[PDB]
Amino acid sequence: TQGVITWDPYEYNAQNTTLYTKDLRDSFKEVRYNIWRTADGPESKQTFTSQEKDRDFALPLHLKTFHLKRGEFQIETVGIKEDNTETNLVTSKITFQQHVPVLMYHAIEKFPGPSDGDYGLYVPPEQFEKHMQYLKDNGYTMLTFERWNDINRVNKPIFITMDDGRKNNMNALHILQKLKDDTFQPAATEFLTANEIDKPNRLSTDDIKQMMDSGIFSIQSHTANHTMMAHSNNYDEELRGSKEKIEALTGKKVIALAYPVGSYNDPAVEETKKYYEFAVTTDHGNHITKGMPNEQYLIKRHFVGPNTSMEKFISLIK
Ligand SMILES: [Zn+2]
Repeated sequence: TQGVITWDPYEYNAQNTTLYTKDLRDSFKEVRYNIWRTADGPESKQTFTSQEKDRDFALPLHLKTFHLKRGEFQIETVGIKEDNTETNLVTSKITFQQHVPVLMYHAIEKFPGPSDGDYGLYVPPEQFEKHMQYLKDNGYTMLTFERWNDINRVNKPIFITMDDGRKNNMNALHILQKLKDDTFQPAATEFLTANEIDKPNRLSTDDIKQMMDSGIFSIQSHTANHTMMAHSNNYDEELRGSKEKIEALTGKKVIALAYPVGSYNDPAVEETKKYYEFAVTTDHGNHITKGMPNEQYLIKRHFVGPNTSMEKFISLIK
């Protein structure tokens, strides 16, 4: 209950910092740091002692000691005076941002086409189950934006997203429901294009109530009319109106957007910012929180489709 823990600024992808303890009224000869990874968690713990003083008990921390695993780390400090008595100083948290892949699916059906959409949109149910089982077999934690803050608090975080709200997405629910067990708790996000709800080949209101009632799905916005936002300025109908339509259906808060076609620019982000906490793109790559401005409205996603080999799929979620 005494003092405060500070550290040296680092960049998002850095592996090292020097953290030091400050503002103690009593005078100490050394400080002991008890540090552990929130995910692993307290049972895994490592102690480092800074006999180093004059420089506020600086400690050079490098993730190599933690095997370069990343995320949130907890720090407990205890001060040892000239008399060898011990005093509990303060608890802190330091975070080293972790990469999170976000997979973009669309239809979970065998291609019947052309019909609705191109072949690239249609992952057969068997392929999708193989992906989901792989995440089950390799200890992935599936997250949605209600749990955004946990990416640095869990092992192997991953977001599984689906765009458009196509009716064959109920096959995805069943696939997830059947893999649901005491060990594996699945979560996914569905982005509805609002004005297509209860249209042919789109999820029904009952479809959504079911997906919502399983505890697996987060229901979010895909715009009202699958509009390309960089080329539109009807923000009100497409951003705000879409959100309120879904919200009036679900009864749950809508906080995330997925730009149709991946189309966006600065004015559309500034307008998205007014109505959403997160927005997701089709920009290729993993997501990392780098500290960039508005970066939570430009989240990078991976395209997964019928021609995605398992080997490549695996390379994506590495
Ligand atoms: Zn779409």
